[PDB]
Amino acid sequence: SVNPYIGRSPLVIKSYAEKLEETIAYFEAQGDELNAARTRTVQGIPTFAWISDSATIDTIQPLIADAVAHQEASGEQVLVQLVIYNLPDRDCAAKASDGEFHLDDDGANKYRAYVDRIVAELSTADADKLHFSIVLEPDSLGNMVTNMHVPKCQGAATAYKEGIAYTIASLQKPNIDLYIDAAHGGWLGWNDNLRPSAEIFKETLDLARQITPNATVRGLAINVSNYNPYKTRAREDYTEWNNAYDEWNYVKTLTPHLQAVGFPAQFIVDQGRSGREGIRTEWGQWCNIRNAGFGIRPTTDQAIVDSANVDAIVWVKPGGESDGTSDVNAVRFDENCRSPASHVPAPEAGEWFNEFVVNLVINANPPLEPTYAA
Ligand SMILES: OC[C@H]1O[C@@H](O[C@H]2[C@H](O)[C@@H](O)[C@H](O)O[C@@H]2CO)[C@H](O)[C@@H](O)[C@@H]1O
Ligand SMILES: OC[C@H]1O[C@@H](O)[C@H](O)[C@@H](O)[C@@H]1O
Ligand SMILES: [Mg+2]
Ligand SMILES: [Mg+2]
Repeated sequence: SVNPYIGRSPLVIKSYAEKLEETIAYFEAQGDELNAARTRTVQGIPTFAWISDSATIDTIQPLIADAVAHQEASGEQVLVQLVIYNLPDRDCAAKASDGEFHLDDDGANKYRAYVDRIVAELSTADADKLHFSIVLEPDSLGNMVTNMHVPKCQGAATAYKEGIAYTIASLQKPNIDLYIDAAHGGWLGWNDNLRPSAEIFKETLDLARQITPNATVRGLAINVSNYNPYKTRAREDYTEWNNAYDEWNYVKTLTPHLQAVGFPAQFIVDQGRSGREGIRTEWGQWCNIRNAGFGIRPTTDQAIVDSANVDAIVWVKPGGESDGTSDVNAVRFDENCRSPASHVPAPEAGEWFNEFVVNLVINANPPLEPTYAA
């Protein structure tokens, strides 16, 4: 197994880049050409494409066709980055989940068929020309470590392991690298959470190997949709007694446990919203955190990454797509989205939050280099 990111060009998601035209127009109207140009830079930064429901499977083949055309035109080794996010009884510790599959409505079998539909799209002649990096199931297995007092999590534990195992077993190809989601330092980095986390990742991989005999994964994805810095400048008070107080330290502290159980210790790390620290009063604040900045841009450069266990810094959650609505009356209202640290008003989850992106640009660290036309 080799670092699939080296020499590869992660795919710019066209549908995401187009959304940033609104942000460019805002800055232009402010007479702010530097930030308009920084936003153009952001348009050229690769992000992950999320497959968070069955309908979104329809976007995969057009994405692939575009990717192949780009590979032909550019001569790059295109690396398509995807998130698979649709377990049955998804998000078991949340008051509400938008996940479309439910265990009491044939959800386990429906999830397998959803995976099978993804497999078909990733098995075309065009798909074979590309390489894929796929994050498996954010907000899943950490619940088995810390949320087993929750009835829905108790009832979903076996299904989460079996579901992810099927996804792993179904996506063994030379041109696909898989990263199991492993939450973030503030969730699983606490001393007593490290070993059970490593064990559950290994347990899930072992289940996968009972389906497809020599099945492997590349490793883990961390900080997905969160804000934790890679290397903290000013270590925050809420991290007290947690040795995973930034994501680089999460890697360093989790790695020995992975090694002990025989699970691959290679990581990709989301930094898309990690540029600004001191934006939260509690580690568990996650929804549209105000003044978040774009973080370290996607890179494999070891001068920045500074760990043999880290394949790449990546941008998984696409900045500007809302984490949830702030409207108390909304059918999908989540009270976390009115936390004292949240940016309000915020639109429905997934909808474009332009004011938030304006701030992501302004608060980026390192500052964004502008892209000016020739
Ligand atoms: O990390 C983003 C993810 O967080 C979920 O809440 C976590 C939280 O991140 C962690 O700090 C705390 O210890 O545990 C909770 C889960 O119990 C949140 O529920 C998700 O919506 C969000 O995507
Ligand atoms: O913004 C990226 C993704 O975030 C997830 O938390 C949401 O459930 C998806 O609807 C969205 O596509
Ligand atoms: Mg529903
Ligand atoms: Mg709008």
